[PDB]
Amino acid sequence: LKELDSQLNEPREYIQILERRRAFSRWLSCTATPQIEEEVSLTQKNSPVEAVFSYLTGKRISEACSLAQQSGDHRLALLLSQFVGSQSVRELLTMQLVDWHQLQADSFIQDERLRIFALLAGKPVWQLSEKKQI
Amino acid sequence: EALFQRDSLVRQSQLVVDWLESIAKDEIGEFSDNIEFYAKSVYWENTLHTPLVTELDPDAPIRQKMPLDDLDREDEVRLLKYLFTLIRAGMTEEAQRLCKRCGQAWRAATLEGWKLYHDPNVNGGTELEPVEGNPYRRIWKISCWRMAEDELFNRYERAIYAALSGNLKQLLPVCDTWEDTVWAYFRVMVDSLVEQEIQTSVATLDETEELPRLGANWTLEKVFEELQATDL
Repeated sequence: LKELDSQLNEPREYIQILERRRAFSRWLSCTATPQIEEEVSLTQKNSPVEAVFSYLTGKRISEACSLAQQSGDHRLALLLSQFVGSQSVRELLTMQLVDWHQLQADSFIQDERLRIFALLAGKPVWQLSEKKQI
Repeated sequence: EALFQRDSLVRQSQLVVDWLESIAKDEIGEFSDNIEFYAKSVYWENTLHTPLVTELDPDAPIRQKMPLDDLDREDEVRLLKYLFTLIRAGMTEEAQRLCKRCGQAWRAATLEGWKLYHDPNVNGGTELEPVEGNPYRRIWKISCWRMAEDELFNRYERAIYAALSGNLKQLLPVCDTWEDTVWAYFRVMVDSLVEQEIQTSVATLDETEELPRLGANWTLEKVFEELQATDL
């Protein structure tokens, strides 16, 4: 990948590495949409909490936030908006999962919300022994 | 911290709260240690003595119907009244210590979530040791308001939750004094002003407001008229 306007630091490569990742994500979303368009119709007649989890896999943040806000929930829409991949919330999600796994009995939450809460910790099938995405 | 430096109304209103909390503290005196409870060892000791509670959490009483004992209900009411008195006097640390010693972990966690999130690496002004507070202040306030509005709970606990969220009460307001009512009104006005400032500064999220809150804040003349109608 080649950039148009040059920057000050030319020793590294931060804009090209981001552009390549964005292009790869856009290609993966376009390739997975043909198999995600059919799964969203069958999930709408069963549980409404799985729609946000199904739409978040196609690189749709605003589309998932609007669906979470227009369905009775309010905390899920505010939690899914911070999916940038930084820290802070990465440890907070793990702390919340560890608190919900014990303390107040077992805390039987929903299956769709657990995946969305564990995906914001930077590891959905690695640093999550309880809510593993395997 | 920047609001309290810049805004004389918020700062002077807090000095009136601290003053009214000091009066209530002077009235409590040294008597905090002489509270005889019927339970000596465990939460709801008499209800436990009489197995019928499938869950040890506090949400079981709101989910199911009647499943607690009279002694357990009396102990819970006394604990809620003590927590409300401590919050009115201005001893949050003492109330948290008492809750932790009694065994009210959920109550302690709900009371410790009153402070907002303050990171020492991001905020260079008030750089401390570790990051404390919760980033979902609006969500916590909405949850506290919902818990205070919901029934099947203690009258003192609901009033304390409403006062912590930024609203009024009705069961504990019959025996409240003029100074206590003025302090509650000042606290509600300060909470409304803080919420308005956070909404105008684009600090909270657009979906963090689960329930509708009272955006209108009272002024000095409104507080004076309220105090008059309360205790002419």
